[PDB]
Amino acid sequence: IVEGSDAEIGMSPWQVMLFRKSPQELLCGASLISDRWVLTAAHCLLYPPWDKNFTENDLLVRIGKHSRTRYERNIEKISMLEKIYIHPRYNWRENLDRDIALMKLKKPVAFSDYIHPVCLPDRETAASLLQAGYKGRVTGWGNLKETWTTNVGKGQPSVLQVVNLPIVERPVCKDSTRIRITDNMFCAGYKPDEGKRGDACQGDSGGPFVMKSPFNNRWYQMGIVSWGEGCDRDGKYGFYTHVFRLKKWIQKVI
Amino acid sequence: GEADCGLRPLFEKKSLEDKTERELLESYIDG
Amino acid sequence: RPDFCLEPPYTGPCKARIIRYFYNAKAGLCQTFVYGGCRAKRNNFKSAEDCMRTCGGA
Repeated sequence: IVEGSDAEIGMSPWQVMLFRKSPQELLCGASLISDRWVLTAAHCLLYPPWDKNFTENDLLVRIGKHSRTRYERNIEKISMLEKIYIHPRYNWRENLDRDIALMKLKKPVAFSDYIHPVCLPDRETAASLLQAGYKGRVTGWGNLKETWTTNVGKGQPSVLQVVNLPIVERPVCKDSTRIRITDNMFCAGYKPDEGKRGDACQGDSGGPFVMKSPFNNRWYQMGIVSWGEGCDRDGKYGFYTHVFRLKKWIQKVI
Repeated sequence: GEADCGLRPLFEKKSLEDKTERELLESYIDG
Repeated sequence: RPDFCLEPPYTGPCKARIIRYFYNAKAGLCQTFVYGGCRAKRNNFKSAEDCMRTCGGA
């Protein structure tokens, strides 16, 4: 998360960490939506085609964490994945459309002050909240600055970062990139003139983009961190998977 | 489960508000 | 020495943090870079071994 800030303890009890020791190559976020299901981006589970690997597992889902590096004993829980379901129409070498993936945990997790599921949006919520100018929250352990290897100053955060960004008008998203966006994704972030910065960056993908309903006091997952050209660039915005438009697939699979 | 999804133990259930939460509410009231 | 070994490492638009290896032609050795999860260019290897076997010299 670029230009974000340290989250407080228990701020996002639905934040899940996708980690892999060997190859270390993995850090992605995910969201806890039930005691047995985690939601992430389809691209965090794939490999380049010349790898020829399709087993997809050996990954650890660490739930309840705050610190990126430290092991949190009586707080975090590590679980194994029983099954992984990637949207059969996710397209990388194409539109980057339908970047969504669900994961069934081996055994259901047990909630606590640090672990708790987010609500998924319903027609009404989608209508009330998904409006240009309306702010959402993005959390993650990803890079603090745009980086291809190493960067100046610190690079990765020690604790979960949070940043609240505004949903941007579709036309503006459309005119901000050459990649053909689809109704299944939305963009958020500040415009250059709004004197505020913030963005998701490498390591944040899969994490949740949430909004609090001013009507029922509940947090809803409206998007999933997916892509963006760089991190926190002027005139550029981050794109998120439109959870509401994929809600039916989520339901069907579960 | 879903029944009480979205209500964070250390916050909503305690009638506590995190430090930047209101910035979100403000943007809904004409943002 | 395939042409794609001379190309610089490409992270891409996606935001995952996938540590990978690329052939650094200028140094003549394979190094790690952060790949984003999508739109991988070919100089993107699972391991240094695979990296060297495919790009050893370029």
